[PDB]
Amino acid sequence: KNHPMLMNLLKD
Amino acid sequence: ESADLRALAKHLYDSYIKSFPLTKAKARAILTGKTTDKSPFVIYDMNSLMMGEDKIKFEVAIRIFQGCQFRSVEAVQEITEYAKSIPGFVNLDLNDQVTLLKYGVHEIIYTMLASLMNKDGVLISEGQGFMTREFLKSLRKPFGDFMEPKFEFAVKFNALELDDSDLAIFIAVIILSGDRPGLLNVKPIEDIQDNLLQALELQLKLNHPESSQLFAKLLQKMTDLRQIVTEHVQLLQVIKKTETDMSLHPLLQEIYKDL
Repeated sequence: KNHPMLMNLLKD
Repeated sequence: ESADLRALAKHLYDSYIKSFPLTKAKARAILTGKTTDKSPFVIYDMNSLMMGEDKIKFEVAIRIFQGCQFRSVEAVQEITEYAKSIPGFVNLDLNDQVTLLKYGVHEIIYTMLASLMNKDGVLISEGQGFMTREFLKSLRKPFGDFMEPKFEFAVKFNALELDDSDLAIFIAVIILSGDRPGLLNVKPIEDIQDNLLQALELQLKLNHPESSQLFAKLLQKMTDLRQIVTEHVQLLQVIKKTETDMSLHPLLQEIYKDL
């Protein structure tokens, strides 16, 4: 479930 | 210490200008047509809509929906960049940083959407457009009530006279919430919120001393937001039943788990 698109908005 | 909170307040106004290109001020200048420096293209019916694009670069009801879905993602990217600049947000359990965004994001959209709104319509497309409230109400049945709820809230909300320095902290407060279902470390989220809340409360008394119980009034609107979001979430689903014509964006439907 863990939403992947958002995590890449946090890393960058 | 109060001058600590004025650091946190001015800090979140720097992030707010840096993370959000169209502020309330720039939007007021536009909406206050007395600043007719460079007016926008009014879209008040289906005919002036087709004339929209040609000029202000971009079925009608589906096409308008897919439009507000294009900006929806460009808001989450600006919100998310703003989320990162709130002290201690990067240091939180990265699984809850997703929960914070997932539940808190539309609430910020509608908050900042009220900036681009007045009694009659909404600044659209970087402030180059101005789509009418009535035109939007007079849309197809499942959509005649998509933006109207937001217009009713924004009118109540903008009467508080909040400015960008105000809104900034209030934005941070909304993001940091313990109420969110499925938070793991509820404890460190509430610790920072109280900081923002304290920061918010002081900022409000300084900038709006001539309105008492304003910090009061604003917080009641924080719960009004969740009703907008919910009702919107569930009305976005009954349309998913009748409109297999639509293909909703990945990022949006990544967060559109209801309840």
